[PDB]
Amino acid sequence: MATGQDRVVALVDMDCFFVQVEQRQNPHLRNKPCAVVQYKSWKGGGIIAVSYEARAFGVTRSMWADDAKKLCPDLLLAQVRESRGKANLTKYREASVEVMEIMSRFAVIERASIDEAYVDLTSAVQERLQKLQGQPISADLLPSTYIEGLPQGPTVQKEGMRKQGLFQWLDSLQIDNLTSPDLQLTVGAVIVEEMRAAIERETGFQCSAGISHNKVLAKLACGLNKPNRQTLVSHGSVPQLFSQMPIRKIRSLGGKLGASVIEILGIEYMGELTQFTESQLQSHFGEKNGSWLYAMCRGIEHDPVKPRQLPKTIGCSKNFPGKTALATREQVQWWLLQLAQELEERLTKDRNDNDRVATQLVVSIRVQGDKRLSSLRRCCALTRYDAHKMSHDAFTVIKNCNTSGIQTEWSPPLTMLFLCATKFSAS
DNA sequence: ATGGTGACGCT
DNA sequence: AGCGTCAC
Ligand SMILES: Nc1ccn([C@H]2C[C@H](O)[C@@H](COP(=O)(O)NP(=O)(O)OP(=O)(O)O)O2)c(=O)n1
Ligand SMILES: [Mg+2]
Ligand SMILES: [Mg+2]
Repeated sequence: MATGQDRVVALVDMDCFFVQVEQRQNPHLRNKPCAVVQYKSWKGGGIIAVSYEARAFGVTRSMWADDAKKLCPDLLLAQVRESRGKANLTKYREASVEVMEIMSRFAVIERASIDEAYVDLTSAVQERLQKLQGQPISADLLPSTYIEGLPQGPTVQKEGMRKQGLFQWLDSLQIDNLTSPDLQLTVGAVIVEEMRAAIERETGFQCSAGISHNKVLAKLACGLNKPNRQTLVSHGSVPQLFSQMPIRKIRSLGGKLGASVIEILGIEYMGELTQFTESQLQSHFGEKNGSWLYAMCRGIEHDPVKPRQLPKTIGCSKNFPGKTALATREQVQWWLLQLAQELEERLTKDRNDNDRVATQLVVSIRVQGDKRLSSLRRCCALTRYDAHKMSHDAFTVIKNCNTSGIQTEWSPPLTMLFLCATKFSAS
């Protein structure tokens, strides 16, 4: 029976990423409790990234900076750039490109977010194992690697524990067998050490990584020993790891589906799923989800690392909460123009860098009283990278929504505007 | 009043 | 197409 051990997959995730971008730029922020904040005026601004020094004080994301300062009076802050009246993330996108380009030298990557990429190292491992004629794997090749589940069986400090586990792992390895999945993961980890060394050397940024046989285990592994460490999760480690792993920790189960798995089956931990037949899981959660859960709780997943380094959409949005909701046509048109101007600049850059053009413009709004992320979503043709045309067109496709008799007024007021370019073609 | 991103499934 | 879920 298939054991889901055919691939070597890593997930690299940058440590407190936006903070590291700002600390590289401003040495005064290095090795300090510090956070990145967006929009100073309302409660000191919203925190969106937090250094590990600040995390020790209890500072978190989705905290107002005024409140964070109560937990950490010496907290240092770096502000997100604002342009055309809104937060602008260009600096972090550019830093992301630095890291993605380095990772791409080692293998084809799947960009999973601004600061994460999956890597399929199956081929690189095969070639490295051949150049490694015999040759045991030294612990010195794995200086920041944790082996999840080890040490076990018959030191009081972290690094001591890490080494004992690594020693047990390496001592047990079957280096004479090049088809051994554990051996393949170990070689994968050596390559990821090299990848992470290159990222830090060439950018100054530290990161963590997971190495396993699929994306979900690699992602889970990555978080086990953050920051600045990497973790190998073998197929064998899965039963003990999952036996006390809350279901919500597994990627895609952190929301309503995960909550329904818990409620419907009356379980708490990922490993408890093994008790159910594939048909039983499909009966509760659908064919796709059921099959996925049945395999995943056994450490098996087939979701491929997709060869994609570039985002498939480029979007610009702004919210206008509470009393600031947009109530005039002048207002709506001004802000659509602001969004369209940012989008134009990003699109033009994208076309020069990446030899493609977007062909569809998606416009989304939220009206006051409405409670969803988006109220109304409409698309139209994107034929010209011109901000005035795009903003004019967006207005055209959303002017239907103005239920107001007076058309110089806007009702109900708008609490969100969103412009997104999609459907890219080669150019 | 976290805000501003982005991928992908469903019908 | 437009809506919803899930994630950083
Ligand atoms: N809700 C969120 C989550 C992340 N981000 C941004 C800021 C983060 O630095 C960056 C990466 O997100 P992240 O990986 O979830 N956390 P971060 O890299 O800051 O810390 P780690 O826990 O990964 O060390 O995306 C955001 O702007 N809004
Ligand atoms: Mg990160
Ligand atoms: Mg991340």
